Parts: sequence; structure tokens; C-alpha cells
Amino acid sequence: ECISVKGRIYSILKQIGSGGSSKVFQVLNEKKQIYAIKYVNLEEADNQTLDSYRNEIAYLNKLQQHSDKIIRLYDYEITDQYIYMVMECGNIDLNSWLKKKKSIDPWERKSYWKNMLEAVHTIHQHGIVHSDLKPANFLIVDGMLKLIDFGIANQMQPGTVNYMPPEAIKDMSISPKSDVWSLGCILYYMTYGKTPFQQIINQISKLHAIIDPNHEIEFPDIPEKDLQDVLKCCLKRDPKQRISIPELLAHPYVQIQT
Ligand SMILES: Cn1cc(-c2ccc(Nc3ccc(C#N)c(NC4CCCCC4)n3)cc2OCC#N)cn1
Repeated sequence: ECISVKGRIYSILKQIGSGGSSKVFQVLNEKKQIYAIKYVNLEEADNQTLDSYRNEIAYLNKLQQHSDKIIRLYDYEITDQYIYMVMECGNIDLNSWLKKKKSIDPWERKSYWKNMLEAVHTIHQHGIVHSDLKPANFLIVDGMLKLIDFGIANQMQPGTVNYMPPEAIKDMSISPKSDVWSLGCILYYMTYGKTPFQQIINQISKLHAIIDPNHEIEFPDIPEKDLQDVLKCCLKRDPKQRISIPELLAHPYVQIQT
């Protein structure tokens, strides 16, 4: 019931998450202030597995200054046996908040979208394509969405192919536009309450449906024609035809108060 990171002492309240290797806690320091500590167990991981967490920490360090839509890493400790990461605790992950809500406020959704774009745009500017974008990768802090990780690490639950882009599937026999596809489905989930291919349970049929142009994604008419425009442009199978994040940011949907 106690963790020491770079001198400071933190007391474990509860546990938020657990990977095979790692664990996430809600903690309090000496001043009763709330934080989140990612503890990773390095006993024992391959030379390759080690570098993944090293890379994730390095990039999470280098990017603190460039955006506040990246989660805040206050301090960290790393030995040969463990890693501890003192981060923002926030309120709740986007994945869980989506389930515990039935209908989503349009004004909230637009501000959440604008936040994700900013965050993903940032990592792109430093040559980082998140290879596995999902709601669970975003943290709500004061109603502000923040990116938690960069997909370089090994992912964590409190395993879906819904957010997977066609080019990744066609690759079996990286582009920044992949994150644009995954973000599309997250906003699609915020717009129509489900992901574009959620209901197809057969996995060899779902993946075939994603890549297949003959399969057509249904877009019901919403009172926000722009939101519609975004949804269609993001869900284009051809990454050259697909909209870019700098384009997405000049889009009326995010720029026009209506
Ligand atoms: C159903 N539920 C999930 C949460 C929750 C979830 C996450 C966080 N905060 C953080 C803060 C940092 C990380 C990291 N790294 C992280 N990761 C979780 C781990 C499990 C998978 C989802 C992301 N979560 C705070 C959360 O709220 C507790 C607080 N404060 C609350 N209810």
C-alpha cells in the first residue's frame, strides 16, 4: 500500500488498470493530491519489449512542451526491475465514458474532436503514427481530452478490430492517415452510437468488409451536415483520398461556431 518515486511517497487508493506486465493506480502524495502511477514490471521482458516502454516514455517526455492535449508526465523512475510513471489522474477514459452515456451532447463532441485532432496532430509533427488509436487511449481531465499513450507501448484494459484501417489489412500478403481512419470511427461512435463495422461479429467477414469497396458504410442524415462531411472523408478506404489532419483542422466543423 505504498510507492516511492524519485523521493516522493505515494499511497495506493485503488487500481484503475492492468496489462500483463504493467499496472495503473490512483494514488495520493504527501499533500493528499491525486495522481496516476503506471507501474511496469520488467521481470522479465525481451530486449525488444524493453525498448518499447523506453520509446513511449522518451516521446511522452519530449512532447510535454508541445501540447497540453498530451497527458502530463510529472516524474518517472526506471530501473532494471520496474518502471513508475507519475501522471495526471484525470476523471475517466473516453472508452468508459462512452458506454456510461446514452446520447452525446453535440457541443461536447465537437470540443472532444477538436482536442483529439490537436493531440494526434502533435505526435505526427514528431514522426509518430499511433498504430492502434481507440477511445481507451484518451483521458478526460476537466472535460478536456488528453492522449495517454502513442501505441508504442503494450496496450491496456480497465481487444477490438473496429478501429482498424483498411491499409493495415491490405498490408498483409506506415501512413499518418491511419490515425485519421481510427479517429473517424471514434467520432462515428460519438455520432451514430456505434462503430462502422461493429455489428459484423464474424471476424473474417468484418475485416473483409473493411477493405472491400463494394461494402458501403451507411451515413444516416444528421442535423450537422459538416459532421457528416468529416465522417465520410475520414472513412475513405484510399489513404490518398482520405482527409489529412491539417485539413481536418481547417474544416468548418471545428472552426465555425454554429
Ligand atoms: C470506469 N473508470 C475508469 C476511470 C479512470 C480511468 C483512467 C484514469 N486515469 C488514468 C491516468 C493515467 C493512465 C495512464 N497511463 C490511465 N490509464 C488507463 C489504464 C487502463 C485502461 C484505460 C487507461 N488512466 C482515471 C479514471 O478515473 C479515476 C480517477 N481520477 C474511472 N472510472
